[PDB]
Amino acid sequence: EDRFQELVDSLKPRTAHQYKTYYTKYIQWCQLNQIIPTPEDNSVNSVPYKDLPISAELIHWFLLDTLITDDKPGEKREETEDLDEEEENSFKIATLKKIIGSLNFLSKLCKVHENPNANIDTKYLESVTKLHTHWIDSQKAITTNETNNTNTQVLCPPLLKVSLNLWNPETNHLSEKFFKTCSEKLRFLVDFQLRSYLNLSFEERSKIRFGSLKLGKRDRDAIIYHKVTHSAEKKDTPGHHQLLALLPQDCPFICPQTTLAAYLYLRFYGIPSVSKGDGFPNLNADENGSLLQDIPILRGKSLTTYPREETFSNYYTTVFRYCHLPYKRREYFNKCNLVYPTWDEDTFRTFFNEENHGNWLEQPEAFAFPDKIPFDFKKIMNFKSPYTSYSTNAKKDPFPPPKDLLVQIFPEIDEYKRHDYEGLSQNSRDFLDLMEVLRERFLSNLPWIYKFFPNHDIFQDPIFGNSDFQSYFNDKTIHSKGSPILSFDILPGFNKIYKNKTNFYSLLIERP
Amino acid sequence: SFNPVRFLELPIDIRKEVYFHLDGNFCGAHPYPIDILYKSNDVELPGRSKRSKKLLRYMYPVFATYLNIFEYSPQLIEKWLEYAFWLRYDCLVLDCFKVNHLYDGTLIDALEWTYLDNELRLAYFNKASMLEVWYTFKEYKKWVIDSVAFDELDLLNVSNIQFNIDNLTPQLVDKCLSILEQKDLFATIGEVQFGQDNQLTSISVIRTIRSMESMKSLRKITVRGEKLYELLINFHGFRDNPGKTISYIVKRRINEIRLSRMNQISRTGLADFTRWDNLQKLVLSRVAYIDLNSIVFPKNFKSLTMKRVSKIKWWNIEENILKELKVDKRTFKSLYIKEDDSKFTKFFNLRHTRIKELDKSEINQITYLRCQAIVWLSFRTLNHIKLQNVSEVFNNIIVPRALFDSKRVEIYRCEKISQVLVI
Repeated sequence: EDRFQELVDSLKPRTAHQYKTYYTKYIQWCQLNQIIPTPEDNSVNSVPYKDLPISAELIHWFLLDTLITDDKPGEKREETEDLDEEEENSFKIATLKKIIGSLNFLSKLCKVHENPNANIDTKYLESVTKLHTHWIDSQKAITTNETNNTNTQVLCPPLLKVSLNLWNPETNHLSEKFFKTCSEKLRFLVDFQLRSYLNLSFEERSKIRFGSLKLGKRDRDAIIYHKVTHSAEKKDTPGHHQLLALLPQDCPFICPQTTLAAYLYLRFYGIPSVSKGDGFPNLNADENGSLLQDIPILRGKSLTTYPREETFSNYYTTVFRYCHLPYKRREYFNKCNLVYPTWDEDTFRTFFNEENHGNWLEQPEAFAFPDKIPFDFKKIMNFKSPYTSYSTNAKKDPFPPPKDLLVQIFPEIDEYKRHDYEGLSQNSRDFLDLMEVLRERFLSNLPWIYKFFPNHDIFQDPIFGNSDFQSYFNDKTIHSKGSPILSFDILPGFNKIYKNKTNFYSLLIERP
Repeated sequence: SFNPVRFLELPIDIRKEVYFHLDGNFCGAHPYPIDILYKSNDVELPGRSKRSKKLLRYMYPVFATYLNIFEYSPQLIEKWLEYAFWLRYDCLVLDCFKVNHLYDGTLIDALEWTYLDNELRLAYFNKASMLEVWYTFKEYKKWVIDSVAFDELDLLNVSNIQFNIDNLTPQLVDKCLSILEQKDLFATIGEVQFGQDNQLTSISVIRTIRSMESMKSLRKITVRGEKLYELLINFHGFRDNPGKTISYIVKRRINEIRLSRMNQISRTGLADFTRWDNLQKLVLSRVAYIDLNSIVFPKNFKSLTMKRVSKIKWWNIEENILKELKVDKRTFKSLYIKEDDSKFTKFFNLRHTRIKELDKSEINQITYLRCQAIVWLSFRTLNHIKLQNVSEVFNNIIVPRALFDSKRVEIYRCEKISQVLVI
């Protein structure tokens, strides 16, 4: 009781009762989920401070399930008016800062009551606060168009501008020699969508391999880039894992999975007459780290190498003068201060081991943490809304792709599925089902690529002009030739400006 | 069964000494004070009838601004809402406000303007920041003020109501000041507070300051933050700021400046009150570190009270005394200290500090008056000091004889303070 005098003096009485209200909500959430067991029912439960499980991930998962996974299964539909929703998510970010401060105070209260569990690791929650602050600032940037004289960049983001400019099969104004082939433009778009959607740097983009991308056993939509560091990047104690994810967008021209599958198709095959790819690999004697972890996800001068840096710097310069973007140093070379969290060994092994935490009524890996991934980083860095959190936002699929077009592209994976799927190593069949998911995404988002960019080098082969191809093309574009507005969404703020076809076609310089 | 009439028949000194210890807590649905809720190996947690649903649906959204803080254990709220109908009409409560206003704001502190139930009514908050009593100004003038102000016009005027922003939202600050503008009630308020939990002030603070000249009965200004102390009530070297500052005509009006909770007042080189040339008192309420060699202390102020501080430097009077009688500090402490405890030193206890004093026999009555002139040169005409809860004064504490007598200095919570020598 030595430190209780300067603990009450750290706060007002009003702020102390607000904080006790907020961690009373937290302990109610922990008792209804049985993280801490209740002593008895139909009695006043008096849990101690000595044994209260508090950590960064528990506080953040409370923040998920109460504050930012706004389900409300009878009253979700009161988010229509923009000013009311602006006041409401200003209230959300205010209560976010207040609950983070209250649970930080609860940690400071429990550490003096002999509880060795409550270490907050506050840079994690500061990254979460800065993430939600940046999302509220993006909503502020759209709702206030009188900020500066850069209103064209207020309407169109650099991401959509550079992405939509890099779907163009002709480069009469982009680059004469630098962006000749469509495969080089698709690997530049893969580099741009692994740099912008995933805040890494140049050498960590060089670390991307074939077998590093795992698969979602729960949701299947996320590209599970488990950045495994074997005790050497700056530090020992081998658990330093940064988990990354890529989800299918609403706009097909910003989806990274179809782009990745298109470039891996143009690397496995290429063009049968002009630009031949690298050829299909062995995938039969693949030891875990022998053939998949040596061939990069994008090629260069040699067949099995990573290219030169100033070539990509000049590519960035030519694209950003084509897209009218003043280039800086913080956004595309160095690491930002708004990134994915890296997990230390104890909290990465302990918190997700379900059999050691079997007393819980609902494990976090099942619903809120999709395969060891934070939810809000996932659905903010994909530019989505994390508020519905259990809806069918990603399950939008009218006119589903047939089964005859599955076997016509990538037949080797069908050959391996009719081969022994189990007898190979784990990364081999993991890469096989990975390319199956990527092929499904490519067959999904292919008719928009054919409709809005028909000059692309995929269709420089007379086997693709069959009846089923154009039949699925017409069956997907049957709801796009008679409507003045687009049927597919773009960005959660930008669905009331670029929903019309005129504003979307006006971003394209060559052949709108 | 408590009897109100038998209580209200006994005279007014006993009723003062009842309502002085009943701090402001008129209700039985008081929250637990925040000393047992932390000193516990337990967390009181919730776990709802036919009548309480009606109260939490109909009464509660009127009071959802100031009472949503107490959502932990909502038995407190469904005990509160049966007091909330009748407690403001109670005869004990109104008698407490009568003997408050008849003793000039001493008993229970600082009725507050607020805007709830669309009226701009007064409010009383206890120390746990809970409203208990809310009166509109017609009812407050009718049945408590006019029940004690029969015919003398020096007591009809009610000018002790605080204003207290950070209680309420800045839109409600704007609406409260607009309704206070359309009436002639700026002379009603008596003091303002400041919140905001380089020169970037909040909207409510600017709205409060831009109508602060209109009071003409304002004293007792106070702030609550170190990132707001430097912006309007410290001098800071700024000599020309037309907007956003605090309007030099109204710097003359105030009587004291309360400094609620901070870390240091001398974050810059000097924490100077060169302006506020008319304040008499100053109370440092929970500031962590203060340096008495870093305050400039205006031309005629009287009281420097201070409480709950963590470190005091001192006016370093000893370093100027040792230049005068020309000794070393060890020789001074060994030879020229008498530690006299005749009878007035033993009147107020101070059982933890040891009160010391210079020698009447080893100093020759002049260089004794010079040693006292050092102390009165370093104080510059203050009298009341009142050291409450403190810890670890750096320099030794030196207090003059004329001010240590008559109980004008008063160390109250003597735990880590020690060895106050009196010269």
